[PDB]
Amino acid sequence: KLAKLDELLRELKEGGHRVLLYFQMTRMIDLMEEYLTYRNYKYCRLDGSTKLEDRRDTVA
DNA sequence: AGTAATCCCCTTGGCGGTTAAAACGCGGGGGACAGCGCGTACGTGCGTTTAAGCGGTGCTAGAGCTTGCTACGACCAATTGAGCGGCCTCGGCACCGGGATTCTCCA
Repeated sequence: KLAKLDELLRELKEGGHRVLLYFQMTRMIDLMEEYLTYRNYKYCRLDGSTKLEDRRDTVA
């Protein structure tokens, strides 16, 4: 998945697309967040551990 | 019926500052501590006598155990209001300042 995601994210970013990724596991949000920091992608995160003001602002 | 995400809450950890409490220096005083002399008060030994300890005899109070039952507490279901959790407020206690009284110490 992460291989095919990395190809797809490259095709999308070269396309100028903007993307939402859904996870059933929040630990996969941690692992994915490492991969994103190890590449050029600016990103945001929401899950069930975030406080509500952080949800407000990250969506904004 | 199970296991994981979501979300509340409450505890731990960090950052800044501010200031009040801990640390540091130094003179001197007076209290700790070793030293001395005496004298009286406690340990010792003896002769005295006192009664604690032992072996023995006698009695009856009352500790200890069984029997019998009925009075009193355990248990349950229905009723209700006394007592708890939450919200409010105002008045008691603290906190400050300032002048008055007290206490301390060197003269």
